[PDB]
Amino acid sequence: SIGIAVILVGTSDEVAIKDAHEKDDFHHLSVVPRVELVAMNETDPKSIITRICDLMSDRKIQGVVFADDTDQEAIAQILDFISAQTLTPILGIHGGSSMIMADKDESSMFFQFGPSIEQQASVMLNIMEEYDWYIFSIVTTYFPGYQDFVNKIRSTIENSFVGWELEEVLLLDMSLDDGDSKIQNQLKKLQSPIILLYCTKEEATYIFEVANSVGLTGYGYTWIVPSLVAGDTDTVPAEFPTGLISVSYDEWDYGLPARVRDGIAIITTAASDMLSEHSFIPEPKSSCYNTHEKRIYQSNMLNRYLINVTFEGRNLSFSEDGYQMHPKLVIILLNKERKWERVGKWKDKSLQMKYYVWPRDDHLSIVTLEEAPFVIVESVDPLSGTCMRNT
Amino acid sequence: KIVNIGAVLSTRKHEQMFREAVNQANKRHGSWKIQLNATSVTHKPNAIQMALSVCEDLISSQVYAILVSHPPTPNDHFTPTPVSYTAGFYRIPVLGLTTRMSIYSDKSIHLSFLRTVPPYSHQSSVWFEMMRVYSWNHIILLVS
Amino acid sequence: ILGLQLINGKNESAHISDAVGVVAQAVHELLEKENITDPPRGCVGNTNI
Repeated sequence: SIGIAVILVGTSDEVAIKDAHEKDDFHHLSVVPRVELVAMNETDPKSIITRICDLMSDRKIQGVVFADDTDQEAIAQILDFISAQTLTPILGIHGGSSMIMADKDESSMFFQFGPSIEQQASVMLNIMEEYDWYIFSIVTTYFPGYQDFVNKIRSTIENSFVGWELEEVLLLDMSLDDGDSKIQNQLKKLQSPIILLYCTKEEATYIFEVANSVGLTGYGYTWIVPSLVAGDTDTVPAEFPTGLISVSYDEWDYGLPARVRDGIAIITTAASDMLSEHSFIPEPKSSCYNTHEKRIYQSNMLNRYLINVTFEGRNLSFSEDGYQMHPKLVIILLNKERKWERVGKWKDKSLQMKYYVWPRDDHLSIVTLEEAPFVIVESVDPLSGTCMRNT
Repeated sequence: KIVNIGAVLSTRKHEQMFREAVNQANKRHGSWKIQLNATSVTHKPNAIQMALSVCEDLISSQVYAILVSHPPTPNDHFTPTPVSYTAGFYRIPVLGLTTRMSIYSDKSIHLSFLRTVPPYSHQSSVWFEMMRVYSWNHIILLVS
Repeated sequence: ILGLQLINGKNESAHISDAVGVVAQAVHELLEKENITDPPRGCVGNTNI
């Protein structure tokens, strides 16, 4: 049969989670869900290499659900080697396993929680139209995954009937020391009211320092950040200005027991399709010794039969990059104090803003009227979302 | 104090001179409290043998520099991939020896890397110096 | 068929001899600033960077 053992690391209550494991109505197929509960600390890599391979060899274990609650920068790739080594399905739920990975090996199958890199380019583009945020700029540096992201955003600009405002692209070096004199001068070249940034909070602490040094965040400047910049709502270094707006994976609306139960469901329902037609299951060696020479029974069928996986009627297809590509995104804005508060939600590829005008002289108001040869009013064109250029 | 330098090589018979090779340079460096000492581990052509001999021996030796060799098989690239994997999170400095592949050259992962031998990817730049002098204005391309 | 080769790319004895030599003087240059702390002993105890 099949068996899945959960790997819970951090502070939580596994008593309530363990109850829901043995509650599935799986009478359709003889899945025989073997449930094992593991909860300990494995921060150091020494314990990981001495305990993980022993768990999979218990009784033909072919499923692992693993999660954390911290923001370590090296949690995710510690299991990438195991995924590269053995074809055991390992999924990252929370903690440091909620990151976006640039390049993965063909034998290093892995599933990560979080929207894809290019999907972050399809969320802020839909919201910048609603609030007249038609002017933007990009600042970043040498990072693992910036080359592909910048290609997608400029690709959507050309194939449109409405022009877009771009004010340069900044790629200031950060590895070189004594770069203070080489960043302030370049930061002066930025004049767009809305500026997009792509950094990491661990290394961006200097980015806000120089940005707030020149003080180009007075009244008409608003910062949008991706999911990975914030990291955690509680973790606030008291450096962001008042009114930071962000978009990140939902955690308030997606609880702990819902996501962990989806991981075991996805793996179990993947084997049902395999037995539906072929009526067979590969049986590789269940040992962490000489795994390289014992990988004759390739698991290519499971990799190619995962796209047609659904749970509770909602599609959760995973591509070769191991992403669902349709997660729940939350439009969350920092309050007056250092508190992160949700404002909007992302669902059905649509945006539902609670407000209509961004919170607060160069911003005046006008009132007009319909006249025959002077002021003409026309409806919005639905094909392009917005109405038309030059109006 | 005693200073240890990491190394990843096989054929301990060949590694015997490496203990003497560092010993020759031991009296060369002008450091007064740093004394380099050979600290090399057998290169096992399998990841299982190294799955229990990393934290116990390599990191525990307080090694500051790591050297990675090549497997006896001329066509192989699975030997230097775990050494830079375990020395990246701890950010232990490394220095490659038989660097022929371009996996550790994109700077996305394992930024701390040194190549004492250029990989296969570097042969294209030096290729200009022959085509331009030897006519051949129009050229076709074939690649795997 | 026209072949090619790069010199001093296969002498493993010469590479290691130069590898220790370049870092021997780099050690001298290293011990010239502050915040120079030895790496923590072992790996189980070490959890930070």
